[PDB]
Amino acid sequence: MWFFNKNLKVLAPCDGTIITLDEVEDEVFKERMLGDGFAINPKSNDFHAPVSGKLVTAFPTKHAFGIQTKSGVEILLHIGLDTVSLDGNGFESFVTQDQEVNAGDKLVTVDLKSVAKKVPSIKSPIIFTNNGGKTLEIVKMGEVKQGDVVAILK
Repeated sequence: MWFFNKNLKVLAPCDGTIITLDEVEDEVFKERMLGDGFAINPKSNDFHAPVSGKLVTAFPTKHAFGIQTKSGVEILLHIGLDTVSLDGNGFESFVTQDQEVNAGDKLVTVDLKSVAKKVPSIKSPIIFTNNGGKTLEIVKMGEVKQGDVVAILK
């Protein structure tokens, strides 16, 4: 239900642990330069959409996915760290830019084992590049399953 307010539920795109941005080894992320949110220690390979919206941001390199909900708030899923460097290697995407997706849809499949050696970190950031409703009332931390609620942007 919705009563004088609508919130945004964010799911986990893979299996693993939700950790904080401060636990991310990258100035841009850990410092929240572009926005806030959290991260994930991918246990699984499949990364799924955290919400429903338009893949407004995608790339040939397949390492980062931008989804814009009907509300305009944009959330960015960014697999690991430095992954742009890989020129799309180990990534098998299933989406294209401008595509509309449903939360829990698969975005891509990452060769985590491979990628994990090539880059500084596979810890994957989830940031809201644009909100307004800029409050994460709750971020569920700890061990999660893909498709679990993990945060509320209320």
